[PDB]
Amino acid sequence: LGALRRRKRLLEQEKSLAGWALVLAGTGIGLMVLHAEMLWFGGCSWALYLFLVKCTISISTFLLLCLIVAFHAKEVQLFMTDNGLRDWRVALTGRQAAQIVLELVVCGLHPAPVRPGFLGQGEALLSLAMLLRLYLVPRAVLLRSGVLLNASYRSIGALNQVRFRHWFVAKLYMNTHPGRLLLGLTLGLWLTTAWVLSVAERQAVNATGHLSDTLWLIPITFLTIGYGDVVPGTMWGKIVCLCTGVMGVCCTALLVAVVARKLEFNKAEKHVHNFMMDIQYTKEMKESAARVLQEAWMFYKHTRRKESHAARRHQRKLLAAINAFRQVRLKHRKLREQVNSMVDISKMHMILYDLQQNLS
Amino acid sequence: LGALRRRKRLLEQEKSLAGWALVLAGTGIGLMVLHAEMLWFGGCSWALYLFLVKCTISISTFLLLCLIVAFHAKEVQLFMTDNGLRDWRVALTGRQAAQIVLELVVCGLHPAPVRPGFLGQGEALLSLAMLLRLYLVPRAVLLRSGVLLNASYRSIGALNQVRFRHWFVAKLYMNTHPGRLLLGLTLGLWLTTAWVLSVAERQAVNATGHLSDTLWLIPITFLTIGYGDVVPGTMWGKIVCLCTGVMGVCCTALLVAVVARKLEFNKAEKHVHNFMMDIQYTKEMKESAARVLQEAWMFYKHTRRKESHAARRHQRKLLAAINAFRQVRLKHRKLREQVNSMVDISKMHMILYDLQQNLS
Amino acid sequence: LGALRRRKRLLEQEKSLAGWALVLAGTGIGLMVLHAEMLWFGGCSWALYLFLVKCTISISTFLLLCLIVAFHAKEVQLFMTDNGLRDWRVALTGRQAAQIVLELVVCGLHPAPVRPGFLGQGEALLSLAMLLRLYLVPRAVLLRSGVLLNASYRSIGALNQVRFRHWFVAKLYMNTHPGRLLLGLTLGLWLTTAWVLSVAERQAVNATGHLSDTLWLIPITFLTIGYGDVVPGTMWGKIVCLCTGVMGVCCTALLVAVVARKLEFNKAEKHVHNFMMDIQYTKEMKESAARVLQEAWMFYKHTRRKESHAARRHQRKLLAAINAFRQVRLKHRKLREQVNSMVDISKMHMILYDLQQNLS
Amino acid sequence: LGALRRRKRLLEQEKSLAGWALVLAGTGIGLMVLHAEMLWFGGCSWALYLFLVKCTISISTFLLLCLIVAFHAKEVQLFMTDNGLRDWRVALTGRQAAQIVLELVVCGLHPAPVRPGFLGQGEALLSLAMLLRLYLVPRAVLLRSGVLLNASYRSIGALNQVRFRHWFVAKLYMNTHPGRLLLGLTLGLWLTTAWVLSVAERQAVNATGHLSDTLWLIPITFLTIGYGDVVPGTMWGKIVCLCTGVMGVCCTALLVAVVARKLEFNKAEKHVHNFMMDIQYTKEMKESAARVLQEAWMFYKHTRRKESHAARRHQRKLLAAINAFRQVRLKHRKLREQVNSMVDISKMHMILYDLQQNLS
Amino acid sequence: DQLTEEQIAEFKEAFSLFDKDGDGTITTKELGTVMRSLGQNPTEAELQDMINEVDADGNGTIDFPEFLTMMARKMKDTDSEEEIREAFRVFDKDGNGYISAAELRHVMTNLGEKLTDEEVDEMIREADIDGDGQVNYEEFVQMMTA
Amino acid sequence: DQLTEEQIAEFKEAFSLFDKDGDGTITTKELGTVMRSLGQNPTEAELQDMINEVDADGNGTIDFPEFLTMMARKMKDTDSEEEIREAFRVFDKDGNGYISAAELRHVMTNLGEKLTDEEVDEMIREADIDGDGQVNYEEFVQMMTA
Amino acid sequence: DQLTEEQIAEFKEAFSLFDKDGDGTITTKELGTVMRSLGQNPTEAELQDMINEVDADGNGTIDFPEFLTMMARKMKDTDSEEEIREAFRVFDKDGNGYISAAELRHVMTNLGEKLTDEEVDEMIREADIDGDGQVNYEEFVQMMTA
Amino acid sequence: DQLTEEQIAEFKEAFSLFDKDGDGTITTKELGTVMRSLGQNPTEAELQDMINEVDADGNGTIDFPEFLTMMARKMKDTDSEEEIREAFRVFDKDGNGYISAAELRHVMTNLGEKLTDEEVDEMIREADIDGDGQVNYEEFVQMMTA
Ligand SMILES: [Ca+2]
Ligand SMILES: [Ca+2]
Ligand SMILES: [Ca+2]
Ligand SMILES: [Ca+2]
Ligand SMILES: [Ca+2]
Ligand SMILES: [Ca+2]
Ligand SMILES: [Ca+2]
Ligand SMILES: [Ca+2]
Ligand SMILES: [Ca+2]
Ligand SMILES: [Ca+2]
Ligand SMILES: [Ca+2]
Ligand SMILES: [Ca+2]
Ligand SMILES: [K+]
Ligand SMILES: [K+]
Ligand SMILES: [K+]
Ligand SMILES: [K+]
Repeated sequence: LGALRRRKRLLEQEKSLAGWALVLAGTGIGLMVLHAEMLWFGGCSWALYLFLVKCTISISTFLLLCLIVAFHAKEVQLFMTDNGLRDWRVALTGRQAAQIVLELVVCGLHPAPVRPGFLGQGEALLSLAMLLRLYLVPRAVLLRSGVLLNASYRSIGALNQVRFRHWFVAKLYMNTHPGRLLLGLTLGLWLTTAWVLSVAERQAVNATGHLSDTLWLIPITFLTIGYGDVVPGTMWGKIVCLCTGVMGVCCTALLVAVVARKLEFNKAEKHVHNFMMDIQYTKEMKESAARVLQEAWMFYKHTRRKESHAARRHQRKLLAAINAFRQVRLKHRKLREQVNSMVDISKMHMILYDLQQNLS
Repeated sequence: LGALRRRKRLLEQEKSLAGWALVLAGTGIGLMVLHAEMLWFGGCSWALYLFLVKCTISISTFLLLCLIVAFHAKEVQLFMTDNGLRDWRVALTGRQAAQIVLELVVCGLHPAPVRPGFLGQGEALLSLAMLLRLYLVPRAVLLRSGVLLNASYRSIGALNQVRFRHWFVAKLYMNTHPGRLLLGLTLGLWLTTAWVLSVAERQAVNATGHLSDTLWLIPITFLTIGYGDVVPGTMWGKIVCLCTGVMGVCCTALLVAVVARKLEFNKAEKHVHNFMMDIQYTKEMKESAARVLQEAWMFYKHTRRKESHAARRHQRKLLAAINAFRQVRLKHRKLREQVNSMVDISKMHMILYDLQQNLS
Repeated sequence: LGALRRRKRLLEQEKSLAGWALVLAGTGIGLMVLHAEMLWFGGCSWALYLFLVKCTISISTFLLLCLIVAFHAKEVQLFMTDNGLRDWRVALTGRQAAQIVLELVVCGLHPAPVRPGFLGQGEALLSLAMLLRLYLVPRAVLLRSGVLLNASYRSIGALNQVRFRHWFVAKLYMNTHPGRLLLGLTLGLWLTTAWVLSVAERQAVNATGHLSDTLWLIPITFLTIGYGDVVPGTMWGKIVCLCTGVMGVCCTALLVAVVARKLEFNKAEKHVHNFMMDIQYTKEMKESAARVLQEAWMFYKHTRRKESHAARRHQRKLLAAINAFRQVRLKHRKLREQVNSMVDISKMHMILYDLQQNLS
Repeated sequence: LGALRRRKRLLEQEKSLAGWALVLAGTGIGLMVLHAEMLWFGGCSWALYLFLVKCTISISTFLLLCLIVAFHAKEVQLFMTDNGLRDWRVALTGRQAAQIVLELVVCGLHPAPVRPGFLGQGEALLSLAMLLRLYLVPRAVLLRSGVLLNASYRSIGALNQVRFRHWFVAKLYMNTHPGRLLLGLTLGLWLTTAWVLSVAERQAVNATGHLSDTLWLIPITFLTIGYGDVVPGTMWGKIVCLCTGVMGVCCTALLVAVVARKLEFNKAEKHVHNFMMDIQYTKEMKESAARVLQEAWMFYKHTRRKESHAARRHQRKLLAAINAFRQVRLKHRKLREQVNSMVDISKMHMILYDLQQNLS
Repeated sequence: DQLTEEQIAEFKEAFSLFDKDGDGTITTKELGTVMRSLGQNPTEAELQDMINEVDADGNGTIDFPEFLTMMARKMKDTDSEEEIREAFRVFDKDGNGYISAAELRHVMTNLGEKLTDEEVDEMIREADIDGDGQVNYEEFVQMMTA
Repeated sequence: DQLTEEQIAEFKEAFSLFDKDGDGTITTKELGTVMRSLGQNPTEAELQDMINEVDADGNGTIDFPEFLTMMARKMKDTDSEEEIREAFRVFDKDGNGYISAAELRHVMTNLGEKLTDEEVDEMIREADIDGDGQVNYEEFVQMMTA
Repeated sequence: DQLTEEQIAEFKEAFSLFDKDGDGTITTKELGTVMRSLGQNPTEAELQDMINEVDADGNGTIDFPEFLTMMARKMKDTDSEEEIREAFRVFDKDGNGYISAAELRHVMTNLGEKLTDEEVDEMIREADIDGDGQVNYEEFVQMMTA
Repeated sequence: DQLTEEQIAEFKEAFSLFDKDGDGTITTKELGTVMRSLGQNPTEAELQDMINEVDADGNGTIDFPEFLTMMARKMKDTDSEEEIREAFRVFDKDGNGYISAAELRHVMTNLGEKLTDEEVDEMIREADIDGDGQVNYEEFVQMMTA
C-alpha cells in the first residue's frame, strides 16, 4: 500500500501548489489594473511608480511560471505512481507537453518594462491577456474540495461510475447554492466587463467613456434593454457589447429554470392543499343541495296556495339553484380527478401490498 | 387544557395588533407622499400645512412604534405558554431582541420636523425609508388567514409535516388566484416605482421628470423595450431602472410557466380528442381503400378493352391512390401510438385488476 | 322526442343568425375604416360621400341590433324547450337581461350623422368602439363548428363530462393547426393595431404618424426591440404601445412551448437512434480492444529484443490505448443506462406478461 | 434481385449529381457577391471584368440547370424500377412535372448580361434571387449521409416505421452536435443577412450603410437589444430587420431548451449526491442530539447547585438546541422524501422481483 | 316517429361506437371497453348501475329505442334529471335508498338560512305519499316537478 | 447471383442483428428480443404472422436467402405489396380471409362516388377465378397487378 | 371543561375527518385511509405505534378526550415532547428501549466538545432512578424537564 | 502498516457504509442494499461475481484488509486492472473463460490495421504458458504487464 500513502502526499502537495498559483495570479491581475489606472489618472509625473509596478508584475508572473511547472512536476510524479512506472520518459506524453507549453505561454503574457495617458497598442492587449490567467480557478476549486480525496465519496462513486471532475463539482455548488453563485457571479461579471470596456473606450478630452458610463452601459445591454443614451464607439467596444448580450440571453435561459423550480408546490404540501379543498367542496355541495329544497318546497307551497307571481318568482330561483349545483359538482369532480391522477403511484404500491398477502 | 384556550386568546389579540400596525403604517406612507407632493406643487406658501403633516407623521409613527412592542409582548407571552415557562428572562433570546431593536429602528425612520420646492438630501431618504415599513404585510396576511388557528388544517399538516408559514400561504394565494395577484401586483409596482423614480429625478425649470414621464419610462423598462425617448439622468434614477429591469426579467420567467400551464389540454379532454380523431381516420381509410379499387377495376376494364391512353390515365391514378392510402395509414398508426403511450397507466391498473382474479 | 327535433331546428336557426350578425358587423367596421380614411385624404370636398357612408353605417348597425335580439329570442326559446317551460317569464333571468342590454349597447356605438381633416373628439372614440363588435366571433365559430350538434361528440363528451364550450374549440383549432392560427393572428394584429395607432397619432403638417410609421413601430415594439427611430407621441399612443408590448411578451411565452414540442424526437425514432448508436459503440469497443493487443504484443516483442527506445515508444501507446478504451466504454455504459431508463415502462408490461403465465 | 442492384447504382449516381449541383450553385452565389462588390468599389473602370463575371455566372447557372434535369431523370428512372414500370409516361405525374418546372425557374434567375456604382432595380433582385438556390442543401445532405442506403438502418426503420427523411437527419445532427450546428449556423446567418442588408441600404456620398454598420446592426437586432445608433432606412431594410428579429426570438426559444437540458444532473450522479447528503445529515443529527444532553445535564447540575443565573443561562441554550434539532431533522426527512420519491420505479421492479419468487 | 330521418341516420353511427359487434344491443362489456379506452376505470357495479338507469324493458341490455331516450337527455345543456338524482344522493348518506326524517332534519336545519324544525314535520308529512314514514326517490322528483 | 459482393457483405451484418447466436436462421424468439428492445410489445400470434409472410420453404424459421426477399421490399420507398395487403384487410372486417359479396357491396357503394350495385355483380363475377362465390386474397392481388 | 364551547364545536369537525363512520372512536383502519389519501404508505406496525402514543385507557382505539390531548401538542409551534422522544431514538441504535452505558459513552464523548469519560459515570449513576444500570425513557424525560 | 493512522481512521467510515450491522465483514445482502439504494438493480450472480473479485481468503465475505486492496485500485484515476479485465471479456464472446485461436484470429485480423494471420500463430504459441492450446486470463495479464 505504498502506492496509496504517496498518492495522498502528492495530492496535498498539489492542493498547496494550486492555492499559491491562484494567489500569485490574482496579485498579477490586481497589480495590472492598478498600473492601467494610475497611467490614466497620473500621466507622466509618476513614471517611477509605473516602472516599479511593472517590475513587480514581472516578478509575480515569474513565480507563477515557476509554480505551474512545480504543479506539473507533481502530476507526472502522481501518474508514475498510479501505474508503477520508473522511467519518467514513458509517462510524459506529447499532448500533455503541448498543454504545459501552452499553459506557460498564457501565464507568460504581462506588460513587461521595455524602458500622454493612454496605453500603447501592445501593452493594452498584454494587460488584457492577464485575464486569461483564470483557468487556474477550476483547478484550485477542485483540489481544495475534499471530493477528490475523501474515501467514502470515491467508493460510492466507483460503485456507480460517476468520475468526479470539474463539471460535477460545478453542479454540486450550483444545486446546493443557486443564489450566492448566481448573484456573486453577475456582480463579478458586471465589474470585470465594465473595466474591460472602459479600457476599450477612453476619451481624453471629454471624459466620456470611463466606468461611470460602462457600469450603466453593461447592465442595460445584459438585460437587453439597450436605451441608447450611451453606445460603444470603437470596434473593441462593439465586440464586448455583443459578448455581454450573448451572456445575458444565456443567463436568462438559465434563470428561467431556477425560477420555474421554486414556485411549484412541495410534493407533501399539494396533498394537504387537495385534501382541504375536498372538504371545502363537500361543504359547498351540502349547502347547495339544501338551497334546492329550500326553493322547491316554497314553489310547491305557493303552487298549492296559487300565489302565481310567487310561483314564477321561486321557479326562477329553483332553476338558478340547479345551475349553481351543477357548477359546484363539476368543480368537485375535476378536483377528484386531480386526486386520482396524482396518487396513482402510491396506488400501485398499495395494490402490490394487497398482492403481498397472497403467499399463504 | 389551560395552555390551549390562552393560545387562541393570544393569537386573536395578535391578529388585532397586526391589523392596526398595518393601518398605522399605511397612514404614514399615505401622509408621506402627500407631504412630498405639496412641498413640490406648493413651495413656501403652505409652510403651516407642511409642519402639520410632518407632526401627524410623527404621531402616526409613534403609535406604530408602540404597537410593534405590543405585538412582541404578546409573542413572548405566547412562547412562555407553549413551553410552560414562568420567568420571562428565559424566553427572551438574544437574536429575538436584536430583531425587535432592528424592527423598531426601521419603523422609526420618518421626516421629523426640525423647525425652493425640492426636498432636502436627508428628508428625501427618510421619506423613502417609509417604504421599508412593508414587512408588516406578510405578518398580517398570515395572521388574518385562518390557517394558523383552524384545527383541521393543523391536524392534517401535523400528519404530513408541512409547517404553515409565509411561503405556504403565498403559494396558496398564488395557485388559487394567479390572475388577480399577478395583475394587481404589477399595477402596484408600476405606480410605486413610478413615484420613487419621480422623486429621484425632478427638474424644476422644464418639468421634465415627473410622473407623466416615469409612468412611461417604467413599463417600457419593465418589458425590456427601452425606446430611449426618456432616460433617467441621476444616479438614483439609474439604480431604480436596473431594479425594474431585473424584476421584469424575473416576472417574465414567472409568466412563462403560468401561460405554459393553461393552453394544454385537460386530462379528460385529450382522450375525447383522440377518440374522435380515431373514428375520423377510420373513415378516411375506408374512403381510400374504395378509391384503390375504383381505380384498379377501371384499369382492368380498359386493360381488357385495350383503350391504351385510358390505361395510362388510370394506372397513374392507381399509383396516386396507393400513395394517399399509405399516408393516411401512417397518420392512423402514429395516433394509435399516442393512444397506446398515454393509457399505459390505466393499463397497469387493468392488468392488476385481472391479477385480482387470482385468489380463488 | 318532440323536444329533440325542435332543438336541432332552433340550433340551425341560431347558426344562421350568428353568421349574418358577423357579416353585418364586419361590414360596419369595413365602412368605418373607409370613412376615417376618406375624411383624412379627402377633407371637405367629399362631404356628400361622408354623409352617405355614415348613413350606411347607421343602417348596417340597425340590422345588427335587430339580429342580436333575434338571436336571443331563439336562445330563450331553446331554454324553454330544454326544461319544459310554457310561460316565458320564468325563463328570462335578470343576469341574462342585463347581458342582452349590454350587448345591445356595445353594438349600438357608431359614428352617427349629426348633420379640417382630423376626426372629432367623440366620433373618433365611437369609431374605435366599433372594434368591440368582435365578441360575435367566438359565438359564430362555436355554432358553425359541428361539435355542438354532432351526436357522437355529445355522447362521448357526456361519458367523460367535458362540456363543449369556447375554450374547448379554441384548444381544438390550436392543437390541430398551430401554424395557420399563430401566423394569421399576428398578421391580423399587426395591421389592426397599426391602424388604431395611426388613428391615435396623425400629424397634419409633416405627415409623420400614418401607417408607414406604425407598421414599423408595432412589430419593433412587439418583438421588444424598440429602436427609437419612431416613438409614439400622444397619450393614446403610449397606451397602445404598452398593450402591444404585453401581447408580445405573452406570445413569446406562448411560442416558447410550441417550438419546444417540435424539435424533440418522436417516441419511435429515439429507439431507432439508440439501437443504432449501440451497434456503433460495440464496433468502436472491438476496434479499441484490438488496438490494446496490437500495442502490447509489440511491447513484448521489443521487450524480448531489448530495443529500448522501441519499448519506451510502444509503452506510451499502450497507455494511450487503455486511456481511449476506458472513454469508449464509459460512453457505451451511459448509453446503455439511457436505454435501461426509457424502456422501463415496457419492462413493467413484460414482467406482467411473464406473470400472466401463472394461472395454470 | 435485379431491382436491388440497379437501385443502389441509381442512388450513388444521384449522390454524385447532388454534390455537383451544390458545387455549381455555391460557385454562382460566390461569383454573384463578387460582381455586386466590384461594381461598387470599381465603378465604370472595370466594365470588362464585370461582363466576364456575368458571363461566367451564366455558364455556371446553365450547367446547374442541366444537372437538375439530370437528377430528375435519375429519380423518375428509380421510381420506374421500384414499381416495375416500363412506359415512362405512367411514372411522370403532374405535380412532379410542376415541381421540376418550378425548380428550373428558381435556379434560372441570375444577373444575365444585357450588354454610377449602384446596382439596377432588376439586377439587384435577380442577384438576390441566387440565394434561393439553397434548397439544394438538404437534398445533398440527405443523399451524402449513408442512412438512405445502409441496410441495417433501413431494416430497423422498417420494423419500427420511421421513414427516413430530411427532418429525421436534421434531428440526428441536432441531437448529436447541438454546439457546432447552433454556432456555425448563427455565424452563417449574421454574415449572409449582413450582406443582404448592405445591399438593401448603400449610400454613395457618406458611406453610411455598408458591412461595417450592418455587422453591428444585425447582432443587436437578433439579440433584441436595438440601441438605435444605426437604424435601417429603406423599406427593404425594414423587412430584413423584422425577419432577423423573428429568427432571434425563435432561436432564443430554441436555446432555452438546450441550456435547460445541460445543467441538470445525470441520473446516476443525483443518487450519489443524495446518498452523500444522507450521511452528512445523520452526522449533524448525532451532533445535535449530543448538544441537547450537553445543555440539559448542565441545567440539572446547576439546578441541584441552585446557581440561578447559570440555570437561566443554560435553559435558554437548551431551548435553542431543541430548536436547532428540529430544523436539522426536518431537513433530513425532506431529503428522505426526495429519496423515496425518485427510486419508486426501481421499487416497482424490486417488488416484482420479490413476486418472481412465487412460482414454487 | 316524430324524429326526422337524417337525425336517425346520424344517431346510428353514435350507437355503433358502442355496439361494435353489430348485434343490435349494448352489454356491460362493450360499454366497459369504451369506458376504459377513454381512460377511466369503472367497477362492475358502477357499469351495471349505469346500465340500469335507462334500461326500460328490464332485459339487462340496451337497444336503440332505449338509447334514444338516453340521448334525449345528454344532448341538451343542463340535464335537469341528473342534477336532482344526485342532489338526492347528497342527502342519503346511509345509502339505503331512503331519506329518513333525521337525515332531512339534520341537513335542512343547520345549513341553509335558519330553517325551523317545525317546518320539516309538515314537509315530511306532505312528501310521504305512500305513508312510508320517510322520503322515497319517486316522491322526491314529484316534489321537484310540481 | 445478380447481386454484387459488397452488398452481400453489408447485408450480412444486417442479418446478424437478428441472428445473435450465429445459428444461420431466425426464430420468433430472436425476433421478439429485437422487437422488445425497440420498445413495442408484440404477441406470439403477431410474431408468428410476421414470420409466416416471408417464410418460403415453410420451416417456421427464416434463413438468409429468405431474408434477401424481405429486404428487397423494405429497401425501396413505397412497398406496393403491403399497401394492397392491408387494403385487403380494411375490407375483410369478419377476418375470415375472404371478401364476401355483401362486404364489397357495402363498402364500394356508400363510399367512393355513387357507384352502382349492378357493377359489383360484374366485378365479383370477374374476380372469382376459382368460382368460390367470393373474392380471395390471391385473385385480389392479380386484379391489382393486371 | 376549561376549554370554551366554539373551540369544541370546531374540534368536532377535525375529529370527523378521521371518524368517518361516526362510531365515536378511531381505529388503525380509519387512520390508514387518511394516511394513504395524503399520499404516504405506512406499515401496520407504524400505524399501531402511532396509535399507542396517545392511547390513555389502553383500549387500542382513540376517542375524543384522547384526541384533545393529541391536539394540545400539535397546535403549538415547537412540540417539545416529540423533539426529545426522537432525540432518545437517535441514541438507542439497538432499539431495545434502553440506553446502555456504552451507547451514551460512545455518543457523548467523540461528538460534542471533548467531554470526559469520567462525567458519564456520574451522569449514568444520577440518571438511573430504579437502579436498572442503564437509562430508560421515563428517566430521560425527567432529566430534560428538571 | 505502511499506511498512516488518520487514513485508516477515514477508511473505517467508508467501510461502515457497507457493514451496517457492525459485524466485521460484508456479505452480498449488505452490498445489495447499498446497490439498490443507489438506484441500480443487480442480480444475485452479479453481486456474487462482484464479491469474488476481491475475496482473497475465499470465505465468501469481505473483511477490512480485503477492503483496503479494493480501495487501493478505486482511489486512483485509471484503474489499469479493470480496463484489461474487460478487454479480455470483449474477446471472449462464448464466455468460456478462454480465448481460443479462432476468436483471436477473428478479432485481430479484420479489425485493427491489416494484421497477418501468420503472426497470430506465433502470438498464440508464445502466450500459452501451460500449453493449453488457447489463451487464459492469467497469461493475458502477464502479457500486458511484461
Ligand atoms: Ca353489442
Ligand atoms: Ca332493454
Ligand atoms: Ca337514508
Ligand atoms: Ca438464430
Ligand atoms: Ca424458411
Ligand atoms: Ca369477409
Ligand atoms: Ca370510527
Ligand atoms: Ca382509548
Ligand atoms: Ca440501547
Ligand atoms: Ca456486515
Ligand atoms: Ca474474505
Ligand atoms: Ca472463448
Ligand atoms: K430592447
Ligand atoms: K428585449
Ligand atoms: K431598445
Ligand atoms: K433604443
